[PDB]
Amino acid sequence: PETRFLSPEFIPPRGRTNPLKFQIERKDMLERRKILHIPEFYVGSILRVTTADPYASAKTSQFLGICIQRSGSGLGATFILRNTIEGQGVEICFELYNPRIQEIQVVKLEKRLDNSLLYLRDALPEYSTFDVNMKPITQEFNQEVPVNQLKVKMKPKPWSKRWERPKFNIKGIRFDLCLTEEQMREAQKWSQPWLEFDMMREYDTSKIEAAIWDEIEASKNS
Amino acid sequence: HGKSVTWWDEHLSEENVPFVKQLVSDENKAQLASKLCPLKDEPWPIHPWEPGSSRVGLIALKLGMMPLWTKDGQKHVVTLLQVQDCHVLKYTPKENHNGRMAALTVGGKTVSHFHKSASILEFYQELGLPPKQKVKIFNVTENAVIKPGTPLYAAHFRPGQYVDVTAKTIGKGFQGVMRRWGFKGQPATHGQTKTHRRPGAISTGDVARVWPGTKMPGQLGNIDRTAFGLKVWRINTKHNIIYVNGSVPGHKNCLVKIKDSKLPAYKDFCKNLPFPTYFPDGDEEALPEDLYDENVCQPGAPSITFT
Amino acid sequence: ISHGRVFRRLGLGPESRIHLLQNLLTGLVRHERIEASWARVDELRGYAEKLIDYGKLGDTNERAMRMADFWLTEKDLIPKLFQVLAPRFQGQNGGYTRMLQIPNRNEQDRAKMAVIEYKGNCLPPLPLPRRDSNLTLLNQLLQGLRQDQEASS
Amino acid sequence: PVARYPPIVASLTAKSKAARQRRVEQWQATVHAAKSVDEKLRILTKMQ
Amino acid sequence: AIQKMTRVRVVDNSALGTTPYHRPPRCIHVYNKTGVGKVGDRILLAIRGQKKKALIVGHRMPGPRMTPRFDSNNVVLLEDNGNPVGTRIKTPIPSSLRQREGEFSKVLAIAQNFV
Amino acid sequence: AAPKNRRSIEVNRCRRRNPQKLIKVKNNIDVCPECGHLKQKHILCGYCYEKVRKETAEIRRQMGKQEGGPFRAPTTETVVLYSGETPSEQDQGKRIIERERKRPSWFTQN
RNA sequence: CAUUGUUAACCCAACACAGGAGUGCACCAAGGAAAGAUUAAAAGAAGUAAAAGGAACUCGGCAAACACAAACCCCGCCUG
RNA sequence: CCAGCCCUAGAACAGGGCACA
Ligand SMILES: [Mg+2]
Ligand SMILES: [Mg+2]
Ligand SMILES: [Mg+2]
Ligand SMILES: [Mg+2]
Ligand SMILES: [Mg+2]
Ligand SMILES: [Mg+2]
Ligand SMILES: [Mg+2]
Ligand SMILES: [Mg+2]
Ligand SMILES: [Mg+2]
Ligand SMILES: [Mg+2]
Ligand SMILES: [Mg+2]
Ligand SMILES: [Mg+2]
Ligand SMILES: [Mg+2]
Ligand SMILES: [Mg+2]
Ligand SMILES: [Mg+2]
Ligand SMILES: [Mg+2]
Ligand SMILES: [Mg+2]
Ligand SMILES: [Mg+2]
Ligand SMILES: [Mg+2]
Ligand SMILES: [Mg+2]
Ligand SMILES: [Mg+2]
Ligand SMILES: [Mg+2]
Ligand SMILES: [Mg+2]
Ligand SMILES: [Zn+2]
Repeated sequence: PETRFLSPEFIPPRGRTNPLKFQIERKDMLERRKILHIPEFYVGSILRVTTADPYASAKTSQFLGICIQRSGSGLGATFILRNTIEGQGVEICFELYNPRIQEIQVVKLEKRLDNSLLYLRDALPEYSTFDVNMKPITQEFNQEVPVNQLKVKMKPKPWSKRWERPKFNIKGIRFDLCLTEEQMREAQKWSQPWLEFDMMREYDTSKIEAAIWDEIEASKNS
Repeated sequence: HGKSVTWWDEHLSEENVPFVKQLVSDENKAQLASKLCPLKDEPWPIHPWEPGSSRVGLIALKLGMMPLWTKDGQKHVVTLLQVQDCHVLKYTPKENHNGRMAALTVGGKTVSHFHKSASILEFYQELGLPPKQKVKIFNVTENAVIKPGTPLYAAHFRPGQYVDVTAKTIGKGFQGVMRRWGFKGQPATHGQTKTHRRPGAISTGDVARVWPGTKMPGQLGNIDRTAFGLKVWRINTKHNIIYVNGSVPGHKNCLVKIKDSKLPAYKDFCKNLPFPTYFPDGDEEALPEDLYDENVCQPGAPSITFT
Repeated sequence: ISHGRVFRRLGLGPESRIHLLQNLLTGLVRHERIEASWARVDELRGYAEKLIDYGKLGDTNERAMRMADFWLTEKDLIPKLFQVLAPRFQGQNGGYTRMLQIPNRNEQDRAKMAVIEYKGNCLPPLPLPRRDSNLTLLNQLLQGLRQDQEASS
Repeated sequence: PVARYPPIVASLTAKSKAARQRRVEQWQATVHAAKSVDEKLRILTKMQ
Repeated sequence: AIQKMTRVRVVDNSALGTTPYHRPPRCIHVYNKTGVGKVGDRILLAIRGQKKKALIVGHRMPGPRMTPRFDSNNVVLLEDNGNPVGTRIKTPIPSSLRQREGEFSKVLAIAQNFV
Repeated sequence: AAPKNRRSIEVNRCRRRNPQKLIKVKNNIDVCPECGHLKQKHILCGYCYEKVRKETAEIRRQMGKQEGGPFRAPTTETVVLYSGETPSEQDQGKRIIERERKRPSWFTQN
C-alpha cells in the first residue's frame, strides 16, 4: 500500500486568516514546484542543496548536511541544515521556495526519534560530521522511511537549552549517562500532563488536508 | 408608553427567517449584477489626463503577508489587499466640499441590512446598492470625477507604482508608558521598590504643573495611521488582489484605504495609468491573471542563476 | 494585550481550570443536565462536544479510552458514555448540547448562571424560547410574499 | 480488539466516604503485604 | 551579534591567536555606530593584554536566510593598515564577505574555505 | 495623599447624581405567555424554570433511590413514566422510572 | 461506698489576628479549602521561560541564576 | 436601530460584525 505524504508547508496555521490567501499561496508554490523538484524528506534526513552565489569561483555552491528542523506555512517554508566543517559546525537556514536554489538532492531519506532535533548543538561532534562527497543512497518504497533509533550522547552541562524539561519531550537523548536521578526528578516539576488531555488545544485539519490534496492532484493533472 | 426594544429575529418564524435571508441575498446579488456594467448605461464624459490631476483610490481588505523574491536575489515582504467591493456611493462637488478639490465617497465590502439605521438604509436604497462597512472620502481633481454607483476593480493600479495606505492600527488598549512611548524603566533589583516600570518625574519644579505635550500612559493603537510610498509589485485580476510592499498598518481581515502616493517623488506617475479608473468594458480585452512587475521573479521561472 | 485568545482564565491557574472543567464535565455526563456559571458553561460546551466526538469514535480506540479515563472521574460513566450517549448521537454532527441563561442566582452574589443539557435526555423539557406562530400578522404577510414569489416562478 | 475498561473503584484523593474506605483498604493491604509479624503489629499499633 | 565583552576566538595562525594566555581574548569596541557588530565589521580586541584590530568572520546569532551561522564567534586578526597578520584561515568563512572585495581583499586572499 | 478641603454638598450631588452612576431602566422586560409571570427576552422564565427544577429534582431523587449504590449508573437509556402509563415497544429494554404523580401538561410524551 | 479535676472548635496578643506557645505519638487510618461571579486596562507583588552577549548595570555579583569553586589582604586565636 | 451572541475593539463606557458559510 502507498501512504499519502503531504509536505509540512501546505498545512495552514491555526489563525483566522482568510483561506483565499492560502489558496493563492498554494497555487504559487505548486507552480514553483512545477519547475523546482522538491523531493520527499523528513526531520533527520541528509540533503544536498545547490545555491546560486555570484561571488564564488563557479556560480553554483553545494552544501550537504542533516536537516535540523522545518517550519513555516506556505511560500515561506524554511529548513535548517547542520554540518561540521573542519571542526567548526555550520547551520544554514534555507528556504524551500527560493529561486536561488538550483537543485535539492536527498542522499539518505531517514527519520529520527525527535520532530525537532535542535539538540545537535549540544550533541557530540561525531553526530554532526558528515562526508560532503558521500554517495546518494537509494531505498525501496516498501521500506516506509525507516526511523533511525540512535541514542545520542551529550556534552556536559550547561547546554544550549533545557532539553531535560518535559516541554520538549525528547527521546533521542541518552539521559541515563549524562544526568542524575535528582536532576531528573527536579526536571519533572515543569511537567503539565493536562495539556495532553486538554482536547481543545489540538489542531484538526482532516478536511483541510483533503481539500489541499484534491487541489494538488488537480494542479498535477492540469 | 414604555416601548420595548425589537430586533429583526424577535417576531419572525422558523419558516420566515430563511425566506427573509434569501430575499435579501438574491436582492443584493441582482443589484450587484445590474451595477456590473456601468460603462454601457450612462458613463460621465471621460476627461483627458492632466499633469496637475489626481485619481480616486480604493478600499480593500487586508488578507495577510507573503514573501516575494526579486530577480537580483533579494527578498521583499508583500501584503495582500483584496478589493472585494468598491463602489462610488456619492459625489460631493468641489465648491461644496473643499473649494479646491472635489470629493468622492467610496464604500467597502457588503454588510447586512439588519444592523444599519433608517437613514443609511434609505441612502443605500435610493442608490441601489447594499450597505458598505467602511465609508471613506477621496480628494480628487475636478477632471477625474466618476458617476456614483460605479464599481471599481483591483486592476485600477498597474504593476510598478507607489501608493499610500491608511487604516486603523492594531489597538492595544490602555498600555503603559514603556510600551506606548518607549520610555526606559528603572533597574530591576538593585533596590528599586515599586518602580520597575514607572515613568518617573513628569515635569519640573518651578513650572508647578505638567506641560500639555507630556508623554503619559493612555490609549494606544486605535488611531488612523497612514504609510506613504509603498510600492506595488503584483496585481491579480481574477481574485482582485494587490501585492503592496512593506508593512501595512492594520490587522488582517480589516478595511484599508489605498490611494495614490502623494509623495513629491511620485506626483506625476499617473500618466500611463488609466486616468478615470479601470473600465473592463472599454478595451474589450481580458487582462492576464497576474500582472507582475518588471523585476518580480514570477512563480513560473527558469530558476535564474548569475553569470 | 489579550488579542487572539480562545481560553478564559478560571480557578487558581491552568491546572485548576482543567480540574474544574473536568468536574463540571463529569457532573454533566452523570446528570445529563447541569447548571453553573455562564462563563464556566460556555467553556464546558466545547469540551463536551469534543468528549462526545471522542465517545462516538468507538470502544476499542485506546486514545479515546484513556481520554475518557482522564476526564470522567467516576468510572461508572465511561461505559455509560460509550453505550448510551455515543450510540444515540450518530447522525447528529454538532447539535449535542443546549445552553440557556437562567435568571440570576437568588444568593447575594447575583452571578450570571446558565444551564447546559444534552439533547435527547429523560428529563422534562426546558421552557425554550420559541418563535412566533405562522398565524401572526408579520408572519402571515411574509407567507403571502413567499406565495407571490413562488407563483412568479 | 477487546474493550479495555478501567476499574470502577472510587477515587483515592477525594473527600468522600468511599475514598476513605479505599484508603482504609489500602493500608489494610499494606498490613497484609507486610512480611514479619513484628512489622505487622508495629503498623497495626502505630496509631494511639 | 558581537558586542563589547564578547569572548571571541582568533582563527588565523598568529602568535597572539596560538600562544595561550590566562585571560581569553575579549572584545573592546565595535567600530559601527550601533554597539552590536555583525559579519564583516571591523572590531578592536584586547589579546594577551594588548590592543589589536580584527574582523568578524562569523557569529552564533541567526542572521539572514541562507546565511551560515557558526557555533563560535570566530574572528581573524587584522592590522591597522588593513592587512591580516595571519598566514591562512582554516575555519569556513561565509561567502557573503566576498561581496565587498575592496576592503577585504588581502583578508580573503588567505581564506581557503568559503561557505 | 490627604484631601486638602472638605468637598461641598453641591459638588457632592453633582458627582453622585450624574447619569453615569444612576441605575438605567431596562426595557427588555416581557411577560411569560405560559404562566403570566415576568421574564426578560433573552432569559428563561423564572417560574417555569423553578417548576422544571422541582420536577427534575423529584425524578433524580427517585432514580437515585432506585440505585442503592453511589457508583451504580444505568448502562442503557432511561425513560420516566407517570401514573396511568404503560411502557410501549419503543420504551422496552430501557431503565424505567415510575412516578405516582400524573404526567404534567408541559411534559410531552414523545 | 470520703473530698476534688473529667465539656468544648478553647490559652496569651484590643479581634473568630498569616503572631507566641511545654510533652508523648505516625506523617495520615486524622484535618481543611488558595477561587463571591465576571473582564483580563495600566502600574505593583510572586513565579516560570527567553535567541546573541555573560557583570559591560551598580558603591558593592544586591537579588537572581544549568555553578554553588580556588586564591590574596585588614580586623579579630577559635565556639560564644 | 441598537435586545442578545462574537471581535485581531475594549477597565467601565465606547466602536465594528451577526445573509450567503
Ligand atoms: Mg484590541
Ligand atoms: Mg530595562
Ligand atoms: Mg531596600
Ligand atoms: Mg520598602
Ligand atoms: Mg519588585
Ligand atoms: Mg504656577
Ligand atoms: Mg598589561
Ligand atoms: Mg476533655
Ligand atoms: Mg478563600
Ligand atoms: Mg475571591
Ligand atoms: Mg476569579
Ligand atoms: Mg500586569
Ligand atoms: Mg517579573
Ligand atoms: Mg529563570
Ligand atoms: Mg540569555
Ligand atoms: Mg540561550
Ligand atoms: Mg556605568
Ligand atoms: Mg562596572
Ligand atoms: Mg546572594
Ligand atoms: Mg558565588
Ligand atoms: Mg562560583
Ligand atoms: Mg572572636
Ligand atoms: Mg454597534
Ligand atoms: Zn413562565
